[PDB]
Amino acid sequence: IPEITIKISGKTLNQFTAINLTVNHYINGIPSVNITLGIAGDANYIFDAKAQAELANCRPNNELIVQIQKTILFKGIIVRQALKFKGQDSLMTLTAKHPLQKLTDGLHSQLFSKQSDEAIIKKLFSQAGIQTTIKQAPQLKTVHEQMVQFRCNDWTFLKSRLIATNTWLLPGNEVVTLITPKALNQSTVHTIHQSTNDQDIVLFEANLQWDNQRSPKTVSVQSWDITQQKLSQTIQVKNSGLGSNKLAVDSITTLTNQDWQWVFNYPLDNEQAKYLAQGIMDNLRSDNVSGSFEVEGDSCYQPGDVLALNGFGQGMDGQGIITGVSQIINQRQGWRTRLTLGMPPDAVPPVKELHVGIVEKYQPDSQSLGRIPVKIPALNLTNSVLFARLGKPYASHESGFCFYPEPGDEVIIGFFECDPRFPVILGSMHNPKNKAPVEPSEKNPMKTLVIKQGDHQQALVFNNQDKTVALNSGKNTLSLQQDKDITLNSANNLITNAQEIKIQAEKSLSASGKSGVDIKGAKINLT
Amino acid sequence: IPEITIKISGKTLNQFTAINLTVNHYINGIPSVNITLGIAGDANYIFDAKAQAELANCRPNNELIVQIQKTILFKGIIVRQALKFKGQDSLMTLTAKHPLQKLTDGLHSQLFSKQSDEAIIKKLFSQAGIQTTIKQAPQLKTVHEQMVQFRCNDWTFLKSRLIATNTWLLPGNEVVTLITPKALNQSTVHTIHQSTNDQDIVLFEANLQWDNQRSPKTVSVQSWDITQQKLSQTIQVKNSGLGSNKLAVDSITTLTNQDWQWVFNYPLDNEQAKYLAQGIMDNLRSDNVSGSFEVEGDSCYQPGDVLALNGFGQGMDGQGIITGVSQIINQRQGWRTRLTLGMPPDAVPPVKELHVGIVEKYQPDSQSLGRIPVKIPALNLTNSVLFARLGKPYASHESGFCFYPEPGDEVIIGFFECDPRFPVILGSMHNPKNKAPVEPSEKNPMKTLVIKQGDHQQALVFNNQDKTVALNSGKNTLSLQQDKDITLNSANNLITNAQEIKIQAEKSLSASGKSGVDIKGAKINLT
Amino acid sequence: IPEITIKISGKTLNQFTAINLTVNHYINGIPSVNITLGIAGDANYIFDAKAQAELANCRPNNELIVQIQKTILFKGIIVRQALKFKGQDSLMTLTAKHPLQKLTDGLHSQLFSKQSDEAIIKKLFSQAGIQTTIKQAPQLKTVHEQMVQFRCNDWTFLKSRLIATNTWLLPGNEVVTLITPKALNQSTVHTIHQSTNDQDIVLFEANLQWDNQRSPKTVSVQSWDITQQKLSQTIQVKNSGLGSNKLAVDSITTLTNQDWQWVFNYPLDNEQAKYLAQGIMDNLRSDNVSGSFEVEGDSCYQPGDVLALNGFGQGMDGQGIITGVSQIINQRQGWRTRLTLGMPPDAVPPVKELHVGIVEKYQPDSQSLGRIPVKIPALNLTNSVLFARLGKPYASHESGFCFYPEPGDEVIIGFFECDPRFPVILGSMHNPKNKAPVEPSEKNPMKTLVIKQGDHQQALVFNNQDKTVALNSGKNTLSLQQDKDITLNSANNLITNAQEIKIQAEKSLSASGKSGVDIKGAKINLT
Amino acid sequence: PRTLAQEALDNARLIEMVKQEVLDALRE
Amino acid sequence: PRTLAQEALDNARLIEMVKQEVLDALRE
Amino acid sequence: PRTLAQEALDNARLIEMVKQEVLDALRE
Repeated sequence: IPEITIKISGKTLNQFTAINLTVNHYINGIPSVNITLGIAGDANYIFDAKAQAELANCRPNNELIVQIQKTILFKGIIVRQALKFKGQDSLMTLTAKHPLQKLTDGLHSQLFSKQSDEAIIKKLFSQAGIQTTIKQAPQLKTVHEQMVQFRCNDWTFLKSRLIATNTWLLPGNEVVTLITPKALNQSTVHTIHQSTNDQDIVLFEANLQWDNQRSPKTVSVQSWDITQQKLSQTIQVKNSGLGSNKLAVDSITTLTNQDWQWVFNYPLDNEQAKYLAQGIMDNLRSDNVSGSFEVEGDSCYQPGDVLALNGFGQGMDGQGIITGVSQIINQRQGWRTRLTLGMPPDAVPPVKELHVGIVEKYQPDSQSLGRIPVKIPALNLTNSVLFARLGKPYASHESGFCFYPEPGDEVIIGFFECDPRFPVILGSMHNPKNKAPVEPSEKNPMKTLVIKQGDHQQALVFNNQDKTVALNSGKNTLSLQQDKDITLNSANNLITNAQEIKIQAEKSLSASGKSGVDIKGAKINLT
Repeated sequence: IPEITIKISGKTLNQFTAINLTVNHYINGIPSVNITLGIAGDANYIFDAKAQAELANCRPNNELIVQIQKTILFKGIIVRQALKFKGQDSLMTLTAKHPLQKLTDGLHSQLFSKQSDEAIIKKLFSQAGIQTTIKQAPQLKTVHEQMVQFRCNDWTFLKSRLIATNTWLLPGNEVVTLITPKALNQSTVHTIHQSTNDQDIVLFEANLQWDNQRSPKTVSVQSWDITQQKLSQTIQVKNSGLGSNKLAVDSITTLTNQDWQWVFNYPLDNEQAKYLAQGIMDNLRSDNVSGSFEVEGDSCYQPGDVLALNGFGQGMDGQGIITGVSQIINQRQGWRTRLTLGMPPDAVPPVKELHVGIVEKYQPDSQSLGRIPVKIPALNLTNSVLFARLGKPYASHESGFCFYPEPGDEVIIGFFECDPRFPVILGSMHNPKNKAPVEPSEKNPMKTLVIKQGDHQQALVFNNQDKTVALNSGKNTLSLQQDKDITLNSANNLITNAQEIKIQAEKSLSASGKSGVDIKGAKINLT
Repeated sequence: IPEITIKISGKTLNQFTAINLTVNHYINGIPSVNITLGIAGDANYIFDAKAQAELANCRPNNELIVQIQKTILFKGIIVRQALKFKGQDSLMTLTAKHPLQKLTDGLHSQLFSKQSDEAIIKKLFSQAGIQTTIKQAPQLKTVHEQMVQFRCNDWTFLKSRLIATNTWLLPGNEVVTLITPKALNQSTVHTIHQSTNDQDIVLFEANLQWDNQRSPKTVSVQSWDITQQKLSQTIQVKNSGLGSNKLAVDSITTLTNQDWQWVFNYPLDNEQAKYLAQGIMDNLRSDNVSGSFEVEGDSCYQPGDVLALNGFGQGMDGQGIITGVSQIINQRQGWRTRLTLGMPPDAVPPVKELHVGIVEKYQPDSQSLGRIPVKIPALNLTNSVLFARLGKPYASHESGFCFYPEPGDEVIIGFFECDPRFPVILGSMHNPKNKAPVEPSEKNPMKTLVIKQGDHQQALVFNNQDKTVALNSGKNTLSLQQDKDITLNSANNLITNAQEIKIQAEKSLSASGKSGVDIKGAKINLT
Repeated sequence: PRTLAQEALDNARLIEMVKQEVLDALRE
Repeated sequence: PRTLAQEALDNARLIEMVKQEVLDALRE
Repeated sequence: PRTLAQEALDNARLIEMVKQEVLDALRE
């Protein structure tokens, strides 16, 4: 066992000695370290001044580094400090985590417009101050018209995007790497031989497991095509491509030949659906082959490496991706390293509610779907807007109730598939700032459809009180009253044009004019 | 302990010997078996060719049969195979499950129309290839107008229907039985006597438990009656009827006399509500009395049998339904059997989203509720349709905004109580295939209500730009303009009929006619 | 260890002797006791008549009291009775809980109108029969216009209101106390000294823990202001104020300086938002400092007291609130008491569905927001009503589709943020009691908007069959037909008033009158 | 640690400490 | 309780009881 | 297995096993 150094906030401890140590690294996880400390040889009392001063310096948020020679086993910040007292015996335990832990803090909502997944992910890491690289993941270059994070922390949002874009996260101590899962088969290989010489890898305890309780034969992804009004082309995924030989996850025979089908209610292009389908398949098939191998401690092992079993027979030979590396340090067993195969199963965090919205100023729709720009107070606080479809009481080809809301109107916002990226307007409501032309009343006599912008007023009015239905544009009006006359009042001229006119009265016709009645024509035949 | 034979894929193992064995059978569960294997007496090396060939033959999806003489303890398929290596020691563990495991594979959506619960359940088992029988369950003959399974496997759907129809599942090794829980009190009885002779059942260790933390006194189910516009008749359930004497679940005194009330927002007839209420009550009261009894191993015990305790006193005498049977084989204890009383608590898998739909061709509504047949791409892919009630901006007795959507329109689909069997239409939308008559614009000048098929158009138009409201049917039109005239243009004749006509003008009346003005009447009095 | 007396249903047991005992009291919890019983010295057989008689008297719902001298350690009701048999050995275990357990029974929905939180909480306790007091909690005097409990028991509803109003529950054996968490710093103090005399508190085993994985730096609460159509003033909370010195929860450094933001879609006044924000912060920061201290058994310890550590050094000195007290009695260790610091993290139980409703008789809106009173069958069964906002196809300032529903109509009810207190109407539907004027048909020829209310009928009709659009109020009608004439029929007089009238015909003008044509005027110029 | 009464003591102590750690990990 | 076969027996027995108690508390 | 240092080691081995089996059972 080589020299172990532990530097807390830049300095090594003087009163406490590290008793036990364990470091964990995993794919799609936040690496952690557990250190057990104590005072050795009765050098100092636990409640003395020096011991307590050291105690206050090990509090959470302090930086912790575990290093062997130059190699850095772990770098992070302390999140948990615990003490145990039992009689005269005392013990201190420290828990520290990777700087990726900072992505779990916070709860907010924000919107990303016309940004790619690479741009969004790089922004999230920069807030936490984490360097990142992308390897063999061209799928992150696609641009999203609107991407919404709703009432969740950055870690949950990132994990959703990794599964949707079929990407895995390798948490390096200095650089975090995003890579396609299938590209990891070409990484460096550590081989274990059954018939071995004296300088190979020593294997102490091993575990292997083949399972098929969560292995789908195929995954089908289908989406609703708004432009074509049809379901898009179905996309099928039949393999994962992880591992090889008897350790390949694809060598497991499934329970049934059934298909797992997703039929989304929102548009989704073919390229994104293929990546989503592959991500779903890899999520379920990751743990078909799993196990743990315990070998002599060494710092060259990293998650994402390939572990190969050679010479163990036809039932065990193969290769697999190391999804996790654990280092263990204690007096009884020295330095030991544990390698893990497989991964337990895990698109956008969902809304569940109905939201209010304000119709924004007119903007042209990029996709020409006729959507309306709205601002949702909950989903964002910036100046960017969302495009939402409009629901109408009646709508068909070249017909319908087309009354587009004005800017500043208050609307009810619903979402398709509870996805914040696909809002829909279900109706508009009146508020003390947009007064309703008619207030609710005991008798509810008047129903109408008004348009009044300033002094202009065009309306169609149904009145139960006097049994009338009327059309009026300002002062000009046309009224029809039950059990009464049809009244046609105009504040200006009255022009009627037709090929033929047949005015007939059962009692009398009484024309009039205060300054003349001019009856033109070519044959005025009275009778 | 009698002879134990284990046949994997039809043949018995030659290199591995069964060290330990445990078989579990439970009501409403998938029976499983755990077998521990190993190489005995250093007969062969674990990594030899023969050992590895046997290892590859024990991979998942292989058939496994455990048999005593002729009796088949278990028949199923291997789901998990595990190895453990520690130094020179090695061990294999196999986990196999009942053919009912095949129901848990898959994820799809489908609709059942005019099929009974017996028909649907028999179909699900047939796909997995499982024989089934029904005993004393007449409630499964009722026919459902539309039954929807949404994004779930067959096992989850079956479990929801089993609770809803108040039925239990007995997982036999060859035949799966569905039976009403109360009918199990008449099954075969195995009696345990405190004062016993030397040929009775030997009891090694026993368990008993009486609890009331989840025991409701009554369960009330009420539903919304669409035809009567009232809540239906409330249905109360006060007993379960399971067990007898001191082991009866009904002998447990409840905490409070309160009632547990369900008020569904969708119609539900009285017969189905009674079975649902009873199923809810039996679900909560199943675990009021629970325990485990360990007896000498015997294969005549089956789940669903009645276990009776006699002579144990006034605090334990009673009967109960054996909800689970476990067989344990090991060298230290031989063959032992464990019986279980009670069951831990568990209607339709729920939707949560908003869906899009296409209005289908007209079909007459069976219930005469005026519902509209729509096709939902997500809920099904077949040619069958769903009936959804229609929402309108205004609707009352013999009045309302009645604009029924045309076939092929795109509508927003919501669900009552998140139940896929009760969709509702919240509005229609315009798509690039059903063009909107008016596109959104910067000024939004025109609002209209158009009906246009082919060359024929009827509309009511509000125009802000020129302050006009107009009615037009083709070329004939009637326009009212603010600060201007009331214009009445016709492309054909103009007919006005009334008892009396009073045309009055404040400036002048100028009639005209290009081929004559015929003024009929009986008294033409000019002045 | 002093004398322990155990009275079950008022009397002490004669056959069973208490082997073990453990009593737990916690803040915001239901206190419980676990007692292990057995027959001592082979005094009686377990299956004898006397032993079984006591067995039947220990059944659940029986009252159990644990008392030391006069002090009552515990008073409650037995909820679980368990028996253990293994050969000749037998053992009984009893679990009893505080009378607050009765709040967990039941499942119903009810509405509270114009009642304060104190009134609602006091009502819930009275049903279970529990005395209650309120200390330093003025925030419970605020009155809620409508408070809804939806399909949950009283315990779940109470816990939601405690967090929303920032209140903690102290479960006394006789009186339940509700108090603001910050007010507990002034309670009685039990001090532990490192340098101690021989009459102080003896500390056997201790635990301490500082964590920052769930510690927000700030909490922001913002709400939608309906009257102002803006987000309300943001409210920030930066401290909890619990504890002092090194045991203060505020002394923990957070991971990041980010803010946790809630933006509700429903109105919420400034006072209620401040209490809700404080309750959220205290919920997350309660477990920043946690631990357990084991001391000599004493009954003066109560949850809510302050525990102070003095003289232990600069890393441990401070004060904290005792969130839980556990009493342990056994032969090996005598009487011991364990004190707990900190609390694991836990507004309104949410709706998830779409609900039907009936529009009620007109009532004036108190807030003058124009809401409509509706009755929701699921949410309540009483005569009280709920006020819901109305959604319209078009709505703006002084304009919109204003057709308020009549009393008795059936409407679709949605909820803002899934909160039962904020319903909204999404549309009205037709039922076999309010017949639709037009039934769906194969051709769908007619669309209309009728306001028929008996014999009175006013409508605007679009007819595709004869290609007409018409306005009619009773018998008076005005019809426009494509490729045909404009017909204007009246059952009474016909009055047209205008400044100028210009009747022009391209073929002929044929006026008529059955009893005279009176052409008045001042200059009748024919030509 | 052989008869029923003591086995309840030892296992309950193990249950309490196991439950606390598992609950913390699940909520983490 | 030293080789793999016996260890699986004792560990499984402890697992079954732990799982039952943890499940009961989680549902409480 | 008597003082604090060793008790933490033995228990942590048991916790790791218990969590793995319970998590598998819960996800099943």
